[PDB]
Amino acid sequence: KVEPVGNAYGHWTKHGKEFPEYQNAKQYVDAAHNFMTNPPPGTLTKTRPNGDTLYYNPVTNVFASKDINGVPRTMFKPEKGIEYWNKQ
Amino acid sequence: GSYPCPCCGNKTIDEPGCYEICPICGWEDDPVQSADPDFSGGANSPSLNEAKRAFNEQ
Ligand SMILES: [Fe+2]
Repeated sequence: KVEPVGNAYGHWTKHGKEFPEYQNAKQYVDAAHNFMTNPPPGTLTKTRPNGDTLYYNPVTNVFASKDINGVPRTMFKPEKGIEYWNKQ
Repeated sequence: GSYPCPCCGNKTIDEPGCYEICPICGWEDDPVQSADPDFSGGANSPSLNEAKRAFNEQ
């Protein structure tokens, strides 16, 4: 399993421009945790074969995923929007 | 660290299809985009095929 601080910083470098309300990787990870722990209305969910849970809110266009123990994998805004969600 | 990155093919991925970011080529290991290599606009802006084409020039 990838080292978590590096996973968080790498995802913040890649996706931070999608979340200009946040200024650092810690705020980004906090926001991902908060999103999947207290999903806003309209957040849809799916489970993957390894126990990961996927989250997608079409209103904000926010996708995120976490493993079976709640460790975030990623959070981003897919350019394809709901079409991305309906592909899995 | 022992699965191939779907873009560059080097063994950098720990858990396949779990959105790890390859340290060599920058590809985020999105399973929708490896299952459909022409699908742009998931975790990565380019499709997998676009990212492989670009990387093979690099
Ligand atoms: Fe790679």
